[PDB]
Amino acid sequence: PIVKAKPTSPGRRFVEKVVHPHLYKGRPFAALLESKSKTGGRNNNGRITTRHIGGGHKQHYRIIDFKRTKDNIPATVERIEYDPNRTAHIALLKYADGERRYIIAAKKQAVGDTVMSGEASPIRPGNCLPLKNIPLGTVIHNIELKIGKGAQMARAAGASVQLLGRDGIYAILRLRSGETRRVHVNCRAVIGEVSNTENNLKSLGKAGASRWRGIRPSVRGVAMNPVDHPHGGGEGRNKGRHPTSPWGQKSKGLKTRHNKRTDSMIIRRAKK
Amino acid sequence: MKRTFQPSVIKRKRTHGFRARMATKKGRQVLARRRAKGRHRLTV
Amino acid sequence: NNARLYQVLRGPVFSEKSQMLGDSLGVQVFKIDSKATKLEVKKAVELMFEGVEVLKVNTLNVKGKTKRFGKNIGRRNDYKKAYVTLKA
RNA sequence: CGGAAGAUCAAGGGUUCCAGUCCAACGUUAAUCGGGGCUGGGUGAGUCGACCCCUAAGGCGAGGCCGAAAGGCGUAGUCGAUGGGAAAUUGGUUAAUAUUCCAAUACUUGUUUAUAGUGCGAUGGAGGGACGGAGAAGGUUAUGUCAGCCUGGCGUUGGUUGUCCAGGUGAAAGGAUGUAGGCUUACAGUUUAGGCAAAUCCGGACUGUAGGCUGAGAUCUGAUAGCAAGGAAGUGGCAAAUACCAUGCUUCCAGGAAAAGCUUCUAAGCGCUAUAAACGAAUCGUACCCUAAACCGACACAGGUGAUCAGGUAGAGAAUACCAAGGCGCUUGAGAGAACUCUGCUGAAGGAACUAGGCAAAAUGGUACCGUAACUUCGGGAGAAGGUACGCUGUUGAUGGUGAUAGGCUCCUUGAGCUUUCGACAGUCGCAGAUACCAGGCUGCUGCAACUGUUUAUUAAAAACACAGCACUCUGCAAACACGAAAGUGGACGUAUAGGGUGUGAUGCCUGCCCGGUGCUGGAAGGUUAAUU
Repeated sequence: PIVKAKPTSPGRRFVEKVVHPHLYKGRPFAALLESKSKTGGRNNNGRITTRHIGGGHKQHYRIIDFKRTKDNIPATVERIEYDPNRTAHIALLKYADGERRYIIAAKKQAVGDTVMSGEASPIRPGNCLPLKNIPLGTVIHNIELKIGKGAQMARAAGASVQLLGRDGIYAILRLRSGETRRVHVNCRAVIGEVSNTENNLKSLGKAGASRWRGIRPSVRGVAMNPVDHPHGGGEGRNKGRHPTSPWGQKSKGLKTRHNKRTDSMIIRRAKK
Repeated sequence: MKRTFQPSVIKRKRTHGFRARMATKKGRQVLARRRAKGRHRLTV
Repeated sequence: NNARLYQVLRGPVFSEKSQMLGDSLGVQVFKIDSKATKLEVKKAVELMFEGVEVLKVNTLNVKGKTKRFGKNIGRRNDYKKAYVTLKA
């Protein structure tokens, strides 16, 4: 849940932290860990290609099983861990043969219960099934897009997908983006929504807390000079022009998708 | 106050040194030019 | 080979440190070839001074000094010297 | 001067180090002196560092991809420390080196030979190595101080053979030991959807059977060391680190290198473990400066320059004052004692009348206790404001620690000596007791920005930028977006509770009307309309 801090400092007055007593207090499983150095948002040219990235805490990469190809071998949930690489919690799975993996933890997934992968699996949270074997109207997460590639959609904390129906070899999914789209029925999904549903209820409180997460400050275009940004310039405060990015692309309403090879997968979008 | 030149031997030999010159085609042109002028110091 | 050991020792060192080292500990100081190892110094001493045994060789490289002569700035050669401890 | 202006380094420099000799130039003066000239000397390592083994960021990169050329990228790899990986300490010695030489006592790791036993072998598997921030209670040592002991002294002026004065005096690593702490069930057997193959090793599932590891310090040993006046002492109390136990323990969230060495397991394939004995451990660095006159600043330049060591008395203290060890008086002096300048000290009466403006100065300043308003987001405001005590002497109450001594690497009781913290009462001196140095001035109204932060290096620190928070909008993943000619990247080994762009800027109360213009989104009936034909 969400815990307010007492206003014992002005940097604490608006801290509302997400607290989970039930997640592991110890260190992650060492064999599923990879080193991961920060990038600063710089590509192989050493250029900033993504702004406001830098600093923050050193973190290891947890290797997540997004594919779930250990079918028909049951696993038990050893522990539910915090992951610094995502907003969702992760579950350490312990298979019958003793192999250990990490998966995205579902909300209704506790330590001790048994998870299954494959086509003859119960419709319980954490089980991975092909979309043709999941009853319509089941709330799912961790959606595969290409067959065998692993989950790409509905992975963030609290993420759920409505499985609306079917047309041929396609499952019709309503995503939390307000988007109805086709996915091949041989692609897999995991039952239930994703854990850490109150991720979006948190309040960082102070600028240093955003710095701890590797985010550098953001400087509005209107505060620049015209040589830096289309919004720069002016005696005093002034906008003057249609809002746009520093590269001159409009930022209020202009659509930017340009992908014809996937355009047939998309039923529709919602209007609000 | 702190001045512009803060010497470091490794940094000098790694940005301006002989092998650094010979690693580039443009550094080899630096060397060819220094040899054509007849400089007694090719590289730092 | 026995022709490389003849070039190892370039000559003795005559100084106050050398003199008192010889008096107190019976240790000989040589200017040695710039490329000689302790094993080579040991073998060369034991071959060119028949009847002596070498306990210890201590080596050191000494950088040559800059001595501006006339209009030019030049420098002396570096050299290597060995402290050789002999059986009493 | 002395948390350096002493000492040890790294970086950088390179002989400046030491001796002799010289004084033209150099040195802001002179110089017999010097970091100056000249001539000689000086740097000693299996253990310190480098090299070496290993990898981080990041490079380079057989093949590979891409690109007019040049080239760009990238796999395997190969490099790359600022990080991981073996090992010694005390004392003496030089004009100048010393964990290097010498003495004593250690430690690490190899090769060869031999004796036995005997399945060995990896770039691969598994363990290990191996790690965050904060906080807290202890236990210690370094070290200090007093005492004891030893050696000297009887004081130019009252006293000073004593409860007097001064100086000296405390051996390490290592080996044993296994303490205060810390962690912790152990062994055997059966088997196997796992560890890319294999595995007796790990993991998993079962069946029986029920103190160990680590660890500062103390103690013993090392230990008949060394050390002064001309051949001495060398052991007790107390205090006490930011060092050590401790890579520990407890908590938190922002979730905390890698790889090798090392221990085991097997694969292809065909040496290893103990006991010693002898022999070895290469190469490079080592002088000297290093809060500086030796580095970076054109200078022997008031600047800058990372780490380490950290004595005494006061003191919370690494502040401050005065001192120790050690090191210096800062390379022009001598007079005079005008104006004026600078930096200070004191100032009658008045007390902001000064001035753009209390600028500058003056003032306040410690601890304990009492007391403290509006307002408030209930945290605060607040050290609000404002008061009172405070030295020394004697007596006296309580109290923490440590433990001699007795009684039953341990326990309990008792408590000598030493030391901690609060008080009370009585006296006493001065103008003054937080006496020096040190060390908040404080209130009322009001604009701005929520706040901590950031910024015009070198005339602007702010009301500017950022900020947590809010909203709009884009983006379904080969995402949007950005770098790039492309390949290849970042976004992200992320996935709409996410990521980008834009505005606004905590919070409270809130956020009206206008879609004509220009954008954006959707629509396509009609008009117009390219190449082409």
